[PDB]
Amino acid sequence: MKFYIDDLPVLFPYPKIYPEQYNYMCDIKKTLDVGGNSILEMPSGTGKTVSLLSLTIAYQMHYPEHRKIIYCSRTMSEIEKALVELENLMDYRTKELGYQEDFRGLGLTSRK
Amino acid sequence: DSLSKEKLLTNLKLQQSLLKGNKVLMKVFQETVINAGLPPSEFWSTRIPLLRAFALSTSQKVGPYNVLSTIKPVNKVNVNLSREKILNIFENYPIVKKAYTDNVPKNFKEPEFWARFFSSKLFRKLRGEKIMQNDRGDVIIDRYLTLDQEFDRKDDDMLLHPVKKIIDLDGNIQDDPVVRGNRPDFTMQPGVDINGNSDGTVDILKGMNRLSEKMIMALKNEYNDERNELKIDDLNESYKTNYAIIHLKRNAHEKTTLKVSNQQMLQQLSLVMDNLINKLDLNQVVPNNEVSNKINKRVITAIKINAKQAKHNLEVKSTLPIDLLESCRMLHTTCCEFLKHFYIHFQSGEQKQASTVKKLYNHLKDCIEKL
Amino acid sequence: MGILDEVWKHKLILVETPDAQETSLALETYRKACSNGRGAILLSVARGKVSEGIDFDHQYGRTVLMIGIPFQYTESRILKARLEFMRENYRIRENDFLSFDAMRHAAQCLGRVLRGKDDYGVMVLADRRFSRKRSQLPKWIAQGLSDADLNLSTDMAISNTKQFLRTMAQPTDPKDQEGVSVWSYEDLIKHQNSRK
Amino acid sequence: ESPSLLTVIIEIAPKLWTTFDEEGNEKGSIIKVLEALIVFLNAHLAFNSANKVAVIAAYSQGIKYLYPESTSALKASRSDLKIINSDMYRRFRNVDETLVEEIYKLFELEKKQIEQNSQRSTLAGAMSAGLTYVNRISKESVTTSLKSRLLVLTCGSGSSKDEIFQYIPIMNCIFSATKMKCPIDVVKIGGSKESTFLQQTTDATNGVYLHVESTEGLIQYLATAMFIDPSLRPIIVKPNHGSVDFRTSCYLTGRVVAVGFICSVCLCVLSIIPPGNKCPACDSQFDEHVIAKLKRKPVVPR
Amino acid sequence: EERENEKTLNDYYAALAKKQA
Amino acid sequence: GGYAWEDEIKRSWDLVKVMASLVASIVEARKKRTAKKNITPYQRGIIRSLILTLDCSEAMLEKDLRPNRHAMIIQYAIDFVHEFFDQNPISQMGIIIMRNGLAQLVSQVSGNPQDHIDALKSIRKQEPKGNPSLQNALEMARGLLLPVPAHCTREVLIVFGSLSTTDPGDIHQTIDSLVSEKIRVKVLGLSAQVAICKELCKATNYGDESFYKILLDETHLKELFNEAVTPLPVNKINKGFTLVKMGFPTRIFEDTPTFCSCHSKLVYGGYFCPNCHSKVCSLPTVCPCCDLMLILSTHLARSYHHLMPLKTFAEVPTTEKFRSEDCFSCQSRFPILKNHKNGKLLTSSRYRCEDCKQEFCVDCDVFIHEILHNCPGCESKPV
Ligand SMILES: [Zn+2]
Ligand SMILES: [Zn+2]
Ligand SMILES: [Zn+2]
Ligand SMILES: [Zn+2]
Ligand SMILES: [Zn+2]
Repeated sequence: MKFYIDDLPVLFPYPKIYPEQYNYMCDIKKTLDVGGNSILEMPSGTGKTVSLLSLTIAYQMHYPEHRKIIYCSRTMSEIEKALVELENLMDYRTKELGYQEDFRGLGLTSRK
Repeated sequence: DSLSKEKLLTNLKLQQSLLKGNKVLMKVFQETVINAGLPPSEFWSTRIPLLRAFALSTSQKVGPYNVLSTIKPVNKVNVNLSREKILNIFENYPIVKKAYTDNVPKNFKEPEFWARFFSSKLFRKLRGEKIMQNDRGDVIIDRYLTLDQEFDRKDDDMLLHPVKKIIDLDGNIQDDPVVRGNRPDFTMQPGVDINGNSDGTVDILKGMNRLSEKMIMALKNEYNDERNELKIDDLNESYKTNYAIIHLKRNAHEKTTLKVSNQQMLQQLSLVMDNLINKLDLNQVVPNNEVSNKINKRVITAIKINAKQAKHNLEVKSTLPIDLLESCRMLHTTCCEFLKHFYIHFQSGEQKQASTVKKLYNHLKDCIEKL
Repeated sequence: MGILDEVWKHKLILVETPDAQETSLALETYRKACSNGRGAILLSVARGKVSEGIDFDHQYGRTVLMIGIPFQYTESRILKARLEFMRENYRIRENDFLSFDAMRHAAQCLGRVLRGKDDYGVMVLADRRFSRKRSQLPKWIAQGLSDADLNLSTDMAISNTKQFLRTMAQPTDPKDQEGVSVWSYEDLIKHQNSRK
Repeated sequence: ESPSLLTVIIEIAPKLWTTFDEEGNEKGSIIKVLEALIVFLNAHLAFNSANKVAVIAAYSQGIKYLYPESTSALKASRSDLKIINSDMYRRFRNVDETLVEEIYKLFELEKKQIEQNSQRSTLAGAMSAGLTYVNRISKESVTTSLKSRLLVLTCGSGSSKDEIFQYIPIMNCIFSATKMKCPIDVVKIGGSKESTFLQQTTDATNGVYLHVESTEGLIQYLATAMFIDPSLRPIIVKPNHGSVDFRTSCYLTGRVVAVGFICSVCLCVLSIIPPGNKCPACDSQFDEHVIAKLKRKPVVPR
Repeated sequence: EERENEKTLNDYYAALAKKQA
Repeated sequence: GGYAWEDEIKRSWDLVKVMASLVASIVEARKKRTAKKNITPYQRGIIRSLILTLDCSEAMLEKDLRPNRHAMIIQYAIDFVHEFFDQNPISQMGIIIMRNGLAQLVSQVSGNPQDHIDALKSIRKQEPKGNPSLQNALEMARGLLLPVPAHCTREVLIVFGSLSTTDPGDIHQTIDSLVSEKIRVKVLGLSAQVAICKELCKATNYGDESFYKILLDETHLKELFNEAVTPLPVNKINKGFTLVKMGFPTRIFEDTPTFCSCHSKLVYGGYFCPNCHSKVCSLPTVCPCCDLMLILSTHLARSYHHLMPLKTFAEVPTTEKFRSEDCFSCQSRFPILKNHKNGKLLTSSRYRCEDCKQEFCVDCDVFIHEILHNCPGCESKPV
């Protein structure tokens, strides 16, 4: 679906959302507005990674600053999982908007 | 595959084994296929499900399991070794099969071979118990330890395949190749002896991991996914049932092989009204001694008919002697078999088998003459 | 002592090898066994390679069984030096930091069992000293942890596990989960209007 | 041995009884049927002290309970009319008086509403109501181990033919009566000898079917053939002659069905494959391959 | 008898094997 | 540092401290009625071929169910056989058990419930032991359902007692073969939810996850076995709509016994087939002489309520004007039903029908929707 947080349109790649996901997106957006460091403990099970990806991509594409995103995880499998969720999110965004916008999202690992 | 109808029809040995196993099929197979000349393919075409049941009764096998772990002793200790059990050792440990093949028809026999193997160190190492040097083992079987390690390396050769990046822990640790932090303390490495060599505790972990991988890989025989596996099924739409709905028309045709007026209907109704008001003489129900006789005659004829019908209704006893009884029973059995085959070939509606239809009609005429 | 003999009767045993290739094949075999229903147990270290990154959702999870608190070896020189640096730099105590590190490793082990609110699984912690560390758990795990389960024994923990699995093997009510645990677009709009 | 509930489903249709009176020489056969039923119900109440009687009349515009009367009328009332004499047994006499007063009220009501003519018979609904009453008394169980028995007094009179729409409710009544072990007896007072649906009802619910032509002497029929209490059903044979074949009617031709074809979806019965390659009752398109497999002719050499 | 009817099965199997032969 | 005895007494009598209960019951009753409101004439496959697969391994030796799992599953399966052949006469069924790592057939696929009753009684004596094999059970179920005609639906009901299965090979290949052969699998599990059974039910029922059932109590297990006898609603993509050629045999009456054509034994009565005039013993069975299905009109009519069901009776409003003081087909009183002092006619026991607008009591509401399948008001309505 597609909803609004303040003036920011957020495209969630699922027809349904969790209340923890929505309050999570609200806290991340107000942190991005104030401009400081935040510490967040989402419960596991809920879509923490997809909430991060959805809100941050929406913020980057809607706000005129167009800030880049550095997603740092602890494990190369988790970079893979975040990348897969990012493909799902951007495929949903392409399907909703009718076009594939100018977007570059890449994961980085070693030569091995 | 081998479960198809033509394979079950052409499988002569399986038909013969089911026929030996079954006893009531003697009295059907014996005088129809042999004495009466019915084709065996025609006989088994109607009994394909019985053939398939006897096929699947023996074709299926018990799945793999840690049979050496199920085997435990119970001074004298005794263990029970069935054929399916020792065959389970045979597939789950091919090294024991290689030990069987070159030893049991050449040098020494099965029970003393199994005693040597169960007293050897190879049984302990395959079971996963930690091997120590003070045990004797067995001199004949312990020479296969190096061969079993060679087979373990060979098993690791086709077990080792690249995995997905979701579970690629080697990629997870090689993501930083030049990381050179503190070496973790001795609780994080495998245990070591006094000389620093490995104590063999990791070897039994490798053995049980390889055992489980072998069990799972034995299931894999002739007998975009990352998006699906990371998708949250709870957040998606609930499943919508696509069951068909039917609307039935009740306008059926009427069954096929003096309209009274409202005025006379009201007249008859008012007649009933006054006849109910004036007097309802219940003593008028008594018949006039002739219609009651006719009614009782009709009722007792119906009772006699129903009593003769349902006086009598495991088969019931017969006035025939027993020899003629099974003679008539087997003749009726081949009657019904020939009739069934004739009707199947008659209603198949294929011109290519009209010769078989004619042969079955001649069989039916000979059956009539035999009756 | 023969415990694995009747472990093998129900589940296939897979152990986290220090070699990462063999650990990855063991993990793949574990997931395959969980998928096809043979039943599988994965014995891993709470501070090892499996405990980070790897998830156990739905059939791959269903039970996280913690042998003890994953405490680091306290007599190691580097850990004692780090603990002393914490003491005279950020006023973090010896036992407080040790419990924090061990309980966060336990928490990251417990958090791998869930993906989605339809997912379920028990988290059993087999040690005397978890009973005092209910407050050091994450907030959602502490909310799920009742006060009657702080000092459980093995048999009644087994009975509670059986009751839990039988209870959520049943289909949940869509009317019960319509607008309190997961929101639709109209539910989100109503919540936003109630907030403003 | 054990008391029983005798539920009489009587089909008092003015149209059918007027046609019966016009076919016969006598007039007012409703009175003869009603008084034979009254004596038969007195006989059933005389069989055992604790046994019970229910009567449901299926008239043109629905059904109505005859004994016992409606509880609204019980609360409102009592104008004891003198149709039945008061010197007889009182335990029969209240039953008989309630029955005849409800007969009078029903006839007065449909004399008031006589103008509306309906083609919809309510015999199946009345039998369903009788089965619900049987279930009600069995579940209440104020008298322990109560048996039950349905007696259907219908009339054909050679005017109304077989009704297709009644087939499903009568079949459902058969299944419910077989589940509750309640026999369904049918007395058909008319000219048409065969009534296939009620014949199947009796033969499947272990009842007695009796077709009669004259209303005179009906009490002997009722007291001889219809007086089988379900205590003595397995030891008393039934006079139900003319065994029914348990066949059905084709949907689009109407004839009795030999070896035939039914729809696999809505289970409608067709003696021929329907035109248009579509189910008539079900509106399902049928596969040309398998219906050609049906249309194949048998094989024989030249 | 079981011995003689198994002999008839053996004879029929031999006849069938001759039929393929 | 104390002991368990030196502390305070429990005071168990003191721990317990002591009208709207009709309201608290009727809100649950209304929730149950809401759960039954979803009524729709779904098309259901009447001619069924059911494979009852029963776990008979070491997991049925558990005494969590009285007296043990194997004995009461066999007894409940006997009751299920009787109910299934009562409500679905035309349908056929076979019985497979899971024992000692292999699937064992105990009765072939046939339309006679007495053979299945005898087979279940025979298996009731034997002692359950071994390791279950879902793949072997499904493979023999696929073999049994292979000669089933296309019009006849193919269903496998698995009463699974264990939590793990030991398979000789890949079970996903067997599940794919079941989906290709159009076999629908419903599993009544006993202990917990197994993912292979859930995925098998989902794949065989086209994404429907409601066909994997796990019991709660003995009453819920009985309710599951009672739910398993209704015909399954078919999916819209199925195009197997055909006529089935069958005849209605004639009940022969004879005072002389004759040889039956199905078992070759002396039987007095029987049914003559309309096509070939061969006699059969019981119905409904396929004719053993001309491969024609022989049923009765009652056998056809036992499923018309599954074809068109009765719409549920509506709870009457309390403030609505009441038409009658007594039931329609039952004429029992509707009482005052004052749940509390000012309740008045709250939650009146009348159940108005949607079509005829006739009120019914609770006993008639249950009876017309369960044992009967027709509305006396709807038939008393003179359309
Ligand atoms: Zn149809
Ligand atoms: Zn027979
Ligand atoms: Zn026939
Ligand atoms: Zn009622
Ligand atoms: Zn109605």
